[PDB]
Amino acid sequence: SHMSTIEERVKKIIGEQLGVKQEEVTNNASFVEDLGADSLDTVELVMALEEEFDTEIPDEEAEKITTVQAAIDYINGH
Amino acid sequence: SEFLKNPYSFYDTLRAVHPIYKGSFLKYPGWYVTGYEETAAILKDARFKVRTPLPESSTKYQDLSHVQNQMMLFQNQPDHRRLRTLASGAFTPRTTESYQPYIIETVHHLLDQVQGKKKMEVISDFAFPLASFVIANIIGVPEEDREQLKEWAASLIQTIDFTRSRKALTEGNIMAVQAMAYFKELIQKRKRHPQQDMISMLLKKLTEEEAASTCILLAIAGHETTVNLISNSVLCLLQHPEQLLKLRENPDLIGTAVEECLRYESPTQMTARVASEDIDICGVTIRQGEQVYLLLGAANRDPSIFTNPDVFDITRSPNPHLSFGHGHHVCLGSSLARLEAQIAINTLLQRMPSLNLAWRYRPLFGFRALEELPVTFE
Ligand code: HEM
Repeated sequence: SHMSTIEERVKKIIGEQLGVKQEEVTNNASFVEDLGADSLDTVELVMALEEEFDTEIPDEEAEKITTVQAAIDYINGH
Repeated sequence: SEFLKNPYSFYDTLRAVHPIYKGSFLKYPGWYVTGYEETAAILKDARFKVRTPLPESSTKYQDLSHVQNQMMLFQNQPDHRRLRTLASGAFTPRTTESYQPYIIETVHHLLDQVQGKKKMEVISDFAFPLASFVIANIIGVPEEDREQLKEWAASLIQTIDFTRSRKALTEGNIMAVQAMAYFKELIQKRKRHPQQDMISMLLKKLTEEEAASTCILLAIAGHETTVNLISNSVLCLLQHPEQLLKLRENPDLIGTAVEECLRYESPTQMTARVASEDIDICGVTIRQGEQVYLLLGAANRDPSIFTNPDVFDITRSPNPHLSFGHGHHVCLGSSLARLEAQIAINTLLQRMPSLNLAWRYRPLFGFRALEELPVTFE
């Protein structure tokens, strides 16, 4: 057992939001194409990540993030 | 916080770039329209369609989505005309004028409760109770169930705003269940025993769920926006004591004064459309599927239509503001809203000869709504 890593925290959020298992979320998976996120899901995902990691993502940067790895990569910075 | 205190400086910066501005605010990308001519043209154009404020096929908030999607405000052809025509009977000039006695008597009753106190909160003591009493009376909601309506309205209005959260939408879904269940029950009673109200008029073609969502829509509109018009107008006049003296000395100026209050501090700051095809306007191309956000308060400050647009002038004539929208979806209850505001403000100024200010705006971007408005008098 261990404390939640950055990756585990990101994937739990995505899983709870999109109704998929936290295992089933792969790092290279696209939110819209692979995971099936609609035009509300993606907004609520950013909100959830902002809340979880106590950060503020500008609309410019959020537009860049389209895959799970990109979300993880952004949080490891910033 | 700085945006809420003065959004018009923000609108001005967008307008200087382009009256149709491509950008993204609060994570919502699209075209943000600050120009008057552009706003009016888009609202007039049926190619720019209304749409559900949550994704069409989303069942995350299943009950909230169902309630919203049945409302005429988010419906296009041919369902829009059907729904609008059926509800229109309660808001005709003639029927609206017949509400005047009840509005005058309610206004006096509410001011009686505070007359001796030398102090009041304009929203809680005056603006809200009036608007709540009037709309509940028109719809046919019993006086015992009036407080429950207030809670539903305040919760459901947030579900359409940019400032909405996961928590607000979850709360919204619960209130959607409650409101729909209540109006279905009230419809069953009116089916057996019709009364002199709008529910009965609706039942006299429309499903019982479409009637319920119609009632919910009118209940929210009757509460939220009309309350804001009254309270915004009072603040406006008190911040400009010089056309408040002027309206006090001549109550016949109430008509043109209310219109300038509508232009200057519009209760509704935003509405929205989606492009159903590729559309060329004002030297830009809006592609199919892209979202268009019409900033009505910004359009009302367009210096090419209103000279010295940041000046509050109650003698402005005419006043072709867009506060009630434009085109097919133009406000259904605009006559009622105007009447409530006219009577409320004129009577207040008559009965409180020495009215003075003792401010915070609610965290809504699509609406300009005060948290409270404490005043003193006599
Ligand atoms: C009891 C008072 C009110 C009632 C019953 C009411 C009702 C309605 C209804 C049913 C619609 C939908 C019409 C349609 O889709 O065809 C509508 C539209 C609209 N209302 Fe009102 N309303 C009220 C007050 C107000 C106020 C005070 C304002 C702001 C000054 C306002 C602003 C608007 C706007 C801008 C639209 C059109 C929005 C769009 O085109 O997307 N309403 N109203």
